[PDB]
Amino acid sequence: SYTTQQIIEKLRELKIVPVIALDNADDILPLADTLAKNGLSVAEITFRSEAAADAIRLLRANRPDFLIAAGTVLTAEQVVLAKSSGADFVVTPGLNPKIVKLCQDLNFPITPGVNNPMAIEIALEMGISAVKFFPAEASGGVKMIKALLGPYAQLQIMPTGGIGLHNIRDYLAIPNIVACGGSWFVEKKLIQSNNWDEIGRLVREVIDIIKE
Amino acid sequence: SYTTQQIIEKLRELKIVPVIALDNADDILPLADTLAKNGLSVAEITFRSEAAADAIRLLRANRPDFLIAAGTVLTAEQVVLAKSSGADFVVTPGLNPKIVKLCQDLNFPITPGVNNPMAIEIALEMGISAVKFFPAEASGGVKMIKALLGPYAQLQIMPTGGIGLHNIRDYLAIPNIVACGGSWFVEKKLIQSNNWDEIGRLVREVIDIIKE
Amino acid sequence: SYTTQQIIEKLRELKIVPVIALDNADDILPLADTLAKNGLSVAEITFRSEAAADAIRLLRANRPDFLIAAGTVLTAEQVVLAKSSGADFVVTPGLNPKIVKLCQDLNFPITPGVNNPMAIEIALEMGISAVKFFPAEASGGVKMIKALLGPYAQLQIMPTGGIGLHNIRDYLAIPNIVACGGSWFVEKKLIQSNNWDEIGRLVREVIDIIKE
Repeated sequence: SYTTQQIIEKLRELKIVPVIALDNADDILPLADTLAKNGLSVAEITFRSEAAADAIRLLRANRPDFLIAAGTVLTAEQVVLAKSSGADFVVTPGLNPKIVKLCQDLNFPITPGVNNPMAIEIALEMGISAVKFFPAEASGGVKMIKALLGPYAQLQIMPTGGIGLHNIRDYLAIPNIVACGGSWFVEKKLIQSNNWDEIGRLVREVIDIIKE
Repeated sequence: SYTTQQIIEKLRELKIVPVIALDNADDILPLADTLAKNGLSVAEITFRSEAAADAIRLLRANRPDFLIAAGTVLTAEQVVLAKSSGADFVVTPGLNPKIVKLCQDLNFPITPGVNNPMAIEIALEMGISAVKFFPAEASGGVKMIKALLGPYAQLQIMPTGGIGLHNIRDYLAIPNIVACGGSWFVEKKLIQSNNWDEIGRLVREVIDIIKE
Repeated sequence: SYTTQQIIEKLRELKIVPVIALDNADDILPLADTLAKNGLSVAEITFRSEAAADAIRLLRANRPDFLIAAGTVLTAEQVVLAKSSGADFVVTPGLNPKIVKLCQDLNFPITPGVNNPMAIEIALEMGISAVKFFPAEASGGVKMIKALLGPYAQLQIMPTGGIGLHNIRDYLAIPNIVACGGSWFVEKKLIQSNNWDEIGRLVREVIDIIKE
């Protein structure tokens, strides 16, 4: 049971987080074996798919050490089920204060999404310094981030949205940016076709470009 | 009186809503005749004009089945006056929780405006799933809307701001987009000169473009 | 002591506000000197720098008629210290309702930052009509401002963020724009190397481009 800051530091070593949507929860086992084999033992499983909770539970049992996030959490029921399924922390696209307060009252780490100054100031008012920046590219990309970093100099940021091979290095060049999220290397059609080699290829490719 | 969901379904058949600002309230009659004749029996009368409430009243008396929205509603006094004037629903540029609650406590349909994830979360927390997206082009346009529809896949959106003949079809191609608001076919200068023929043509032009 | 409205009219005459980040408090005297000789008796001292309070106090004593703003104020302690040090008003990058209400409760003028309709409507609900627009360029610049001035036509705006010589005239051509904030003419390097002449040249350069 990692604290929020230990999770943040573990993400800082990883730098890229796969955002996984599944139609079939059993696909999480060969998928996670492929991610771990290629050096990424972390996954944000989206509640946009109904199979999310069962996948978190199966993965926790098979790989007790895997870093697991429940993503796109919008309701109190999802928080509760994310915690009992075994997730390590929660990720949300926006900041709904009842949802943030609930994770805090359950000692359940949460990285909420912000994209402007009002949202950042609500987060800082609730004791939160590590946030998701979403949607990254449509909200102004690297230019908006650098601008928000003038007055909010100690924010720890985790961007998601419109991030690919062509711009991941631009985001990772910024010291306050902890890690980026994306799904091009774990695309839904590749998971559905069980093409584990293509997935492992794309994983190695993003890992290489980052360490360039 | 129509419920909120019935109004959303009517707007979905119309697809384009005229946003009207006028100096002389009496012009709403020839203007609505011109809209009705050419296939568009709907109007959003903005409270940016002082002639707004008299125009809504006059129109409700002359054409009892016309769909009428009161736009730019920022105060409780305007909410109350829009209701007694006879408007079917309220439209707002942003989301003030006190104005939304009053409309819901008065059984008066309201489509408030948002442009980022924080504002969408508050709308969903207050039981609202049909929102105005404003200002649409300056907030990032179609690309910002598609990015928002990843996590909030059930929102029903009505874009306003920067919409014209050249981009109305790019917005209407997205399924969750109900209808768009626009003022170029009801330009103030044409209303000031009572140029009802040019208004009729512009309305027919957008209607045909959309059907294409 | 000036009221909030009196400060706004005072900024409407200056048109440009130096945003200063000092490492050494004593540098404020030679800086205030250069600025005051070249036509701008006004500064926004950031609490981003540890010696901000001493700088304001020193500057107030030496030139009691200078217009001083405490900027980047995020906590109640900062509000209380900015007032006892002698600042005329507070500038914030976003809008934290607890901070604004405390300034109003101490009769201390504040211009809070906004960049989207929801933040504007919270301001208006709090009786505020003069706001900082930040970060200006990254939020859509001149195009965002003009789209927001449609429904919020009485707003009084002060943009900051990406404002340079190449675009200050585009913002000042909008009547609701009171004055812009910038730091290129009082840049870090120039202060530390005590380049009072290079700074004085840039101040005249921007005042001239504005009045052209």
